Amino acid sequence: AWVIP
Amino acid sequence: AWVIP
Amino acid sequence: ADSCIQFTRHASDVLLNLNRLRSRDILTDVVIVVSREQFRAHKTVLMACSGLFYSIFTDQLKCNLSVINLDPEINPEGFCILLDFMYTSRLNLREGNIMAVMATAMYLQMEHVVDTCRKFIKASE
Amino acid sequence: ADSCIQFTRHASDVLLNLNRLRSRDILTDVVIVVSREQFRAHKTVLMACSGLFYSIFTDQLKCNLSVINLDPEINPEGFCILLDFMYTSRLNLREGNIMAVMATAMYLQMEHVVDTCRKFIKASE
Ligand SMILES: Cn1c(=O)cc(NC(C)(C)c2ncccn2)c2cc(Nc3ccnc(Cl)c3C#N)ccc21
Ligand SMILES: Cn1c(=O)cc(NC(C)(C)c2ncccn2)c2cc(Nc3ccnc(Cl)c3C#N)ccc21
Ligand SMILES: [Cl-]
Ligand SMILES: [Cl-]
Repeated sequence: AWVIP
Repeated sequence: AWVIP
Repeated sequence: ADSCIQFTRHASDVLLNLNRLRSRDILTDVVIVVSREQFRAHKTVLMACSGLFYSIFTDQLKCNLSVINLDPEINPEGFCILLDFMYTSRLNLREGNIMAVMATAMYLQMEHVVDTCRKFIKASE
Repeated sequence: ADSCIQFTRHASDVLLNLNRLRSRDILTDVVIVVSREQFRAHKTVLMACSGLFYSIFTDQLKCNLSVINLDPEINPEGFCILLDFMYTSRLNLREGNIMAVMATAMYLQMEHVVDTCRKFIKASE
């Protein structure tokens, strides 16, 4: 996996 | 885009 | 073949178009009912994203149904958030919805979403 | 919402499952005929990958057809290579098939594939 898009 | 996978 | 070349953005470009088809109600083939709230979708996208929908739409009788009713304990907002995730890769996880999102993901059989919810809850304890 | 988190591999994981459904002939809803060679597929994936199929399946009459016949000049191997690309992001471009792949991509209205074919041909001149 998860990221800040 | 294009790459060698 | 082992000599293929690959277009990095292709899968994301396909998913964007599947969400545009959903927003315009183009070739949607099922209505999911959650406590009298109705959500239109494509069976193939639901199956590709959920262990529960994969089992439902591979059944010889249920594959032909145009309406599927979920358990009355399922929260409509939690379902809406997960349906948006299926079609975009983006999950709207907030303090006020995390418990409902986790319970819905457990029911729908989406393992990585359940694990991420558990980690976010453990960090606030 | 602006507070979303994103799962990097989600779009690729969805596309892999759509190709598994195609390989097992699950919920396929159209046959594409190319010079008497038949290819089973999902209308939503075809529309998401091609300007030609997007126009065909948004038409009020053609959206309901279960069989679509392509122009007799279209090469079946060229079509097969592009159908595999739609479902995997991998394009099997070889010296012996590049001319057929480019002509098929022009017909199907897949711009970036046409451009890549043109660049590969220009490099060998
Ligand atoms: C349990 N589960 C999951 O956690 C998650 C499933 N799908 C997503 C895309 C959310 C995922 N897969 C892997 C890693 C991360 N995320 C999921 C999908 C299915 N369907 C299929 C499985 C096998 N083969 C076919 Cl053809 C389909 C289809 N359509 C089933 C279970 C899933
Ligand atoms: C011309 N063309 C293209 O070169 C390529 C199209 N699709 C792919 C995924 C191959 C692409 N898009 C962008 C960059 C690279 N590759 C393509 C797809 C469509 N369909 C839609 C367009 C707009 N909105 C909706 Cl809902 C759909 C659907 N389904 C049309 C034309 C395309
Ligand atoms: Cl029904
Ligand atoms: Cl027909």
